[PDB]
Amino acid sequence: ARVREYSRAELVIGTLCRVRVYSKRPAAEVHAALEEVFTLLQQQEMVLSAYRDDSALAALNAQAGSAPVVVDRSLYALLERALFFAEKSGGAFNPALGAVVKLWNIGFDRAAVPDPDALKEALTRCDFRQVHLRAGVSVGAPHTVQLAQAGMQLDLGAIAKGFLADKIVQLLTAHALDSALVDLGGNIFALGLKYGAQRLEWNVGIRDPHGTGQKPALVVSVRDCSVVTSGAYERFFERDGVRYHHIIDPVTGFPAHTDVDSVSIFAPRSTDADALATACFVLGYEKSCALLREFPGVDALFIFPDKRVRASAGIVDRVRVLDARFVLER
Ligand SMILES: Cc1cc2nc3c(=O)[nH]c(=O)nc-3n(C[C@H](O)[C@H](O)[C@H](O)COP(=O)(O)OP(=O)(O)OC[C@H]3O[C@@H](n4cnc5c(N)ncnc54)[C@H](O)[C@@H]3O)c2cc1C
Ligand SMILES: [Mg+2]
Ligand SMILES: [Mg+2]
Ligand code: NA
Ligand code: NA
Repeated sequence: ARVREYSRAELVIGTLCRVRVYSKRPAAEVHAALEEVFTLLQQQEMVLSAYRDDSALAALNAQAGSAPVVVDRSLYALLERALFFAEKSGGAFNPALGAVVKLWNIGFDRAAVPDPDALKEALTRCDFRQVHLRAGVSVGAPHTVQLAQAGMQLDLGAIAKGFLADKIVQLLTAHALDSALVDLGGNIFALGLKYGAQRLEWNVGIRDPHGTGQKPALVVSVRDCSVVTSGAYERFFERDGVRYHHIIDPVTGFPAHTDVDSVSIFAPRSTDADALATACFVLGYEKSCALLREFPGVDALFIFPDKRVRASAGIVDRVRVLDARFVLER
């Protein structure tokens, strides 16, 4: 049996999603797996999306301040993990920030900053501790979510791509695949090893925060690892000489003012890397380092505005600088 390399990519969940596979299985088996990957992404866009009016999440948000809503086990599990990271990060990551994000989401569309009293009012409706998850213990008991605070809105944008990458890895493994690179709008999962007959680590690129996105500034060699990066210049608009990016500091209600240009988290679960990258960007370097000591199975790489790069002990020897303007501190 010969090794063959496959890739497929589609526009879905508002971005470019690509999966690359190396396999010795019959091509028809790989094709079926990839068909299912992209069907999964279409289906889950309709479960998780905060943009669409017809999503499961949109329906849940429509019931804020009312009775508990039945959800599938998968959505319940994601919400549980999101609330876990909200608690651990002191709300730096907050999955109930929809009231505020929606004010800034219309700002992006109109290139305009939201009113101050409006933002202050919005922040009163973002207490994630008022998201109540309950699941009975008996056979076939339903999973439920209640949004106790009137007007509160879930927004899972900062954890959903991680969740989907993990679901895709589980699907690929179910199809007896063990070598893939999953890339959901830059949210990466490196499954197994690639092929050169030699097996090699995947070389995951991390962009210049101010780059045009084309070329990586750095590459990191990894196996069985997610790599997720949060940065200011990922998504922003400008008004009167000021840049407003998409990652909100829940204390201020404004885009976070932080001491790093990007943070990349390396974790065995992409769900976790995705939530932590957002939290760490909001928290800044020193507080991120404190948070990450609570997760010894995770590594991190910080790119500072002065182009210094600091990486934790578990990955620093795996980092190669490609753009010599950047310096890896050792
Ligand atoms: C199912 C799904 C469907 C999507 N559909 C569309 C679409 O139709 N059109 C489109 O343009 N984009 C779409 N997106 C992308 C969407 O805009 C997300 O906001 C984006 O994936 C997050 O970008 P990020 O990973 O770089 O940053 P992250 O840092 O991982 O997430 C930032 C996002 O999380 C929210 N957020 C901001 N601050 C915080 C905070 N402190 N804590 C927690 N959350 C915060 C906001 O939604 C923000 O956009 C979709 C994403 C998903 C997951
Ligand atoms: Mg994130
Ligand atoms: Mg993300
Ligand atoms: Na209010
Ligand atoms: Na800050």
